[PDB]
Amino acid sequence: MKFNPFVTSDRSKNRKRHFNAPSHIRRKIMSSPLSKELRQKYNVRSMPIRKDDEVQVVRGHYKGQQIGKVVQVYRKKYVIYIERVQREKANGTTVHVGIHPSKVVITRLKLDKDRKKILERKAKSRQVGKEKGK
Amino acid sequence: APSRNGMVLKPHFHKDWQRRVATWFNQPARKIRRRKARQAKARRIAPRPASGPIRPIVRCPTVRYHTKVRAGRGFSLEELRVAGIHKKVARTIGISVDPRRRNKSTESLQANVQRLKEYRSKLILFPRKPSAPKKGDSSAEELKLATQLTGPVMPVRN
Amino acid sequence: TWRRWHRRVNTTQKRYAICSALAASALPALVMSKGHRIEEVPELPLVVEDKV
Amino acid sequence: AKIKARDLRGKKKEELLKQLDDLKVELSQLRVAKVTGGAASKLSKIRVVRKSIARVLTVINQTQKENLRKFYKGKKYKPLDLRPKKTRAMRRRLNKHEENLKTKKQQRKERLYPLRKYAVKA
Amino acid sequence: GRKRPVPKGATYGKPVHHGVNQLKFARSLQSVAEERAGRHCGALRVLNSYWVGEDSTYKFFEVILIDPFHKAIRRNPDTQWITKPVHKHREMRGLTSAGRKSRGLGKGHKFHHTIGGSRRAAWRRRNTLQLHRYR
Amino acid sequence: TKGTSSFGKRRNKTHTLCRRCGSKAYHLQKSTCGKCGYPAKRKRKYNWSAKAKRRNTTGTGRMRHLKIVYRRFRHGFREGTTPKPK
Amino acid sequence: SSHKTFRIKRFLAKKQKQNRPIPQWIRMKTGNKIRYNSKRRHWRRTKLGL
RNA sequence: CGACUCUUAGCGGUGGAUCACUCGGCUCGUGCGUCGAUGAAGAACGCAGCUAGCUGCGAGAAUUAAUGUGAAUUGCAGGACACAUUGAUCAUCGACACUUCGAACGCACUUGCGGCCCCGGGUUCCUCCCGGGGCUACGCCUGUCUGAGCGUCGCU
RNA sequence: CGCCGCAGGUGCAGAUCUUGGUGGUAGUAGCAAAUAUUCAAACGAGAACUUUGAAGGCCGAAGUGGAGAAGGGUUCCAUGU
RNA sequence: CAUCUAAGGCUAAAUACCGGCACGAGACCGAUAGUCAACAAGUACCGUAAGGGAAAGUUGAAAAGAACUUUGAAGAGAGAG
RNA sequence: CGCGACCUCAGAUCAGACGUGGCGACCCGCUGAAUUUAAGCAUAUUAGUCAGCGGAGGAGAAGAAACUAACCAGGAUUCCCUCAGUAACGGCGAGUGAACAGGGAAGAGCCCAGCGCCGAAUCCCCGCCCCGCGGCGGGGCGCGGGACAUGUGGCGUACGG
Ligand SMILES: [Mg+2]
Ligand SMILES: [Mg+2]
Ligand SMILES: [Mg+2]
Ligand SMILES: [Mg+2]
Ligand SMILES: [Mg+2]
Ligand SMILES: [Mg+2]
Ligand SMILES: [Mg+2]
Ligand SMILES: [Mg+2]
Ligand SMILES: [Mg+2]
Ligand SMILES: [Mg+2]
Ligand SMILES: [Mg+2]
Ligand SMILES: [Mg+2]
Ligand SMILES: [Mg+2]
Ligand SMILES: [Mg+2]
Ligand SMILES: [Mg+2]
Ligand SMILES: [Mg+2]
Ligand SMILES: [Mg+2]
Ligand SMILES: [Mg+2]
Ligand SMILES: [Mg+2]
Ligand SMILES: [Mg+2]
Ligand SMILES: [Mg+2]
Ligand SMILES: [Mg+2]
Ligand SMILES: [Mg+2]
Ligand SMILES: [Mg+2]
Ligand SMILES: [Mg+2]
Ligand SMILES: [Mg+2]
Ligand SMILES: [Mg+2]
Ligand SMILES: [Mg+2]
Ligand SMILES: [Mg+2]
Ligand SMILES: [Mg+2]
Ligand SMILES: [Mg+2]
Ligand SMILES: [Mg+2]
Ligand SMILES: [Zn+2]
Repeated sequence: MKFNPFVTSDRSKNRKRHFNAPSHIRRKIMSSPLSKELRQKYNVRSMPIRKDDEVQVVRGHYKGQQIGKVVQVYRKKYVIYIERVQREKANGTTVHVGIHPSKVVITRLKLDKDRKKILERKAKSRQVGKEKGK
Repeated sequence: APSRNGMVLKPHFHKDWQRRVATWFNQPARKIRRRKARQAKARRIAPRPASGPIRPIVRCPTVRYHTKVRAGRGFSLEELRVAGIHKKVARTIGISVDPRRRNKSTESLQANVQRLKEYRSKLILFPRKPSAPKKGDSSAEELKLATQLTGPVMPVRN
Repeated sequence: TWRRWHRRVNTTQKRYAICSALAASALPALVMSKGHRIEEVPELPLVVEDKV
Repeated sequence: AKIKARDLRGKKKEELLKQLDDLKVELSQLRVAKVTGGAASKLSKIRVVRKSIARVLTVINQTQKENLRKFYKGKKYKPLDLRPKKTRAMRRRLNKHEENLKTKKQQRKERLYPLRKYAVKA
Repeated sequence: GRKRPVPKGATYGKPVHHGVNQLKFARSLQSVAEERAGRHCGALRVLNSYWVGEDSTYKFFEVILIDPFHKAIRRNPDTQWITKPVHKHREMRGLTSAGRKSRGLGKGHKFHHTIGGSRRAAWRRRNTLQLHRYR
Repeated sequence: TKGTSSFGKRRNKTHTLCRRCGSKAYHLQKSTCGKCGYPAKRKRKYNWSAKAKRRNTTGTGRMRHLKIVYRRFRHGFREGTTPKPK
Repeated sequence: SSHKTFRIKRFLAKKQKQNRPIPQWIRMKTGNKIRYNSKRRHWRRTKLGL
């Protein structure tokens, strides 16, 4: 279990940190697993969700194999919006349904200089971890 | 109001004692902090005895305790003179000195200077500059024989 | 806060309770009555080699 | 078309004040449009121009201050705003030199009777 | 001596506390002189004082003050101690010689009221109920 | 008449705002605040009112300077230094 | 009264400015919890401090 | 026959108990243990595109810079943002800035009025007006300058 | 939640008990100090009460008039609900 | 006879800590409880002032917060969703 | 009948510094009740406590014996256990009430004045030059000022020198 005396296991404290988390660590909290193909291509398991990458919902009313492109990362509400994941409200317009990023898998990653660097860092740390434990 | 037999009790609780109550819930924390400070201090004085300087052999004052012998504050100046140790060099080599204690008998005086001779024979004196040894000690005698002593230095026994 | 939360037990009694608890841990009826599923255990004072 | 402080720092006092004058004129026109209706594009440009003014002024003040520090470097008396602002108590302390100087008597004690390193056998 | 400052000498209470005259201050007049010198010169530190003369209505003392921030004091050890923040306003805490005499400090059988560092230090230790964890 | 009739006669203010502590306790005719005692150098403060002490104690306001002091203490009050530039 | 000091008039200005209803778009904010301006003041009902 | 009243139950009201929940307390413990004339604590007034309070901030005013991070903020709008002729947001915070009262400091205040030294303008340097900048509190130490005394002296 | 132990801020009808809610009273007492209103029209879903006009009255210049000081602090003034 | 050497001065450690900064924990309380304050709380409000001082948590997984039709001037309804 | 030396005083928006006010849980110096108990009540008790005033620091205060003891003697201060609800105080009523020795936590010692010796050996400020800015120091120079013989510094303090 947990042995660090400077890390809390208090339920009330942990919930306060989660709901009052600043934006830059809300980005870490709102991570998504990668697909099995990407988990093999890169040596990483999970990755913080991004604006323009393509996911598919794995839990809820919108389960399926349809690949939808993320269009909004609403960090304040801890949800993300995806392309065709939407419902028609009363007046006839369509609105997106908030989906927690932990319930999707990133099939394609919106790659830039920062993303490639993070993927290399996560993979390199994993390689060192399995090297130590080998 | 008294009720049948009993003691005449005089509790000293007439003076608002509740505003001065010492709890001891920090006693286990205080013992840990003391033990940590002891270990850190012993690490600070690396080969020197952890407990501290050598204390003299001292008889307890009153008629209740004069059959018993314990450790005193420091060796008197008369003890250091006949043992042949400077009263300012004694502190640097780990001997505690009490300048306000005087010897009244030669039995206690001689017992303490024999104690000083035992300590002086057991002392391993590192040279001040480890590269250049002047008069401290042989390299063999301090190569590994210099270990940090634990407990009181030559504990006083009855 | 000064409710006397702590109790002191005699050392001889604390050692007594250890001996009773160890002696009871060698009787299969007492361990089974704790519900410990010692049914295929080869021997109730179960001793393993020092490699563990 | 924004203003970045990084590219401001090479500029001189003359053009920095010219840029400040241009920004202030633009802000005054934006405040006019704010009270005369205008558009949301001009209303939202108010914050952009306001931060640009602060950016220019910060560059001007930082340049002047660091020039003053370079000017007063090595002089006995500096202006009070150029002196360290540690803490009132920390500024009343004895400095490092006089916290560490000793009497000739204490120097003689340490010369004659220095603390030794020793170990005692059991 | 100290006349009790009550209107018309009325000390509303039990007869034992009816005293107005013949009352005495717990600190000497030399300490009061040191306190008045220190308060006026708040930027200086009282060192000591001594008696220089008296008549029926006045006592005259001379108080030695030190400028803690003068360089002749700062650069000299054996007198740097007065410049430490813990030593400001000694005369208002009874740390000078005159002030200390009124606290009952001393060694041995005559001064058991101040074992602990002060009268209040002794009183707290003797009047605190040590409730251990195991009783 | 001590009741309703006499209440009509009150139109002259005893107290006004205080330029220190901002309370309406500044007695005009005595030129002294009844809450802080403004013309005195020291703030009026009494241990028989702990509730009043915690109404105006340190931390009940803004602490424009103290909140920066606590933040600067975590690095030892360094000055004249900058992070290593990129 | 008509005669007043600058400090009094500035004090009355702030009370006037903050005695206004809350915006309607505040109700649409996330985790709002605010229904209406609870610190509203009417001149006849509640008198100012001064 | 009805009304009315009483009892019981179904349904519906009024009310907000109970239960479940808990970004709050209370208690204990640990490590630090840091304010201020270089202007504190505290107070007032201000600052957002739409903003009243809370929160943040000070005319650079819900923030500037730097560094770390690395695509958001979001209630609506607008608008950047090649994310490598460099960057949204957030965090850190060492640079810069920090209105007026306040120990509060030119004098004074439920108002208001000076003085001195420089600078710019109307003057077209001389001192009137306007504006800007810096000073102008008390106590006290060291030194400096200017002094006082039928205080003690020397030369005269 | 049951059983074996442990520990309590552990059981309410009362205290002119504390806090909150709810009845009968009860559609009851009442909406009775300073003479007084009426007609027509307009707007309006709706008029004893608003607006206009016509009457009849009152304040009767020590006023129910016109202005101020103190105090209030936007109550001032338009538009709308 | 014993014992010290007053009327000058400095000095760390062990010790204290219901204020402060940052943490951890609990056989504690669970919205009339626990801080007065779980919430725009030392706030609203009261008093000339010193000072006194509250009440107030819960839609739902997601606002998907009821489009549209119909009676009414609207509040409010009936359908529908 | 002016000019100087000193003494004692004064002024300055003089050059450079320092104090003020806040917090105040803990700490130091004062001041200081009454409710209460005594089944009344005045001494006593509450209590050297609440309230009041002043002053600090991360701790404060204390502190290296004008000590304890009476022993085969111990040896600065502070804290814990115990001594001890004891010796003692007290309308000897109600009540109050330490210390030494012992065991531990920690442990650390010292500096002046005076008496003396040393050609004031001493210190501050101001300039000029160099080495560095981090808590402003070093080194060199000035027939540069001042302080100081009404006593600065070195040796040296009861453990003797
Ligand atoms: Mg000397
Ligand atoms: Mg009495
Ligand atoms: Mg009356
Ligand atoms: Mg009056
Ligand atoms: Mg009214
Ligand atoms: Mg019901
Ligand atoms: Mg920035
Ligand atoms: Mg006036
Ligand atoms: Mg003369
Ligand atoms: Mg109960
Ligand atoms: Mg009941
Ligand atoms: Mg009726
Ligand atoms: Mg009627
Ligand atoms: Mg008439
Ligand atoms: Mg009129
Ligand atoms: Mg009107
Ligand atoms: Mg409930
Ligand atoms: Mg509550
Ligand atoms: Mg209605
Ligand atoms: Mg000056
Ligand atoms: Mg003070
Ligand atoms: Mg009685
Ligand atoms: Mg009685
Ligand atoms: Mg009585
Ligand atoms: Mg008190
Ligand atoms: Mg001290
Ligand atoms: Mg001392
Ligand atoms: Mg001595
Ligand atoms: Mg006993
Ligand atoms: Mg007593
Ligand atoms: Mg020990
Ligand atoms: Mg000398
Ligand atoms: Zn005030």
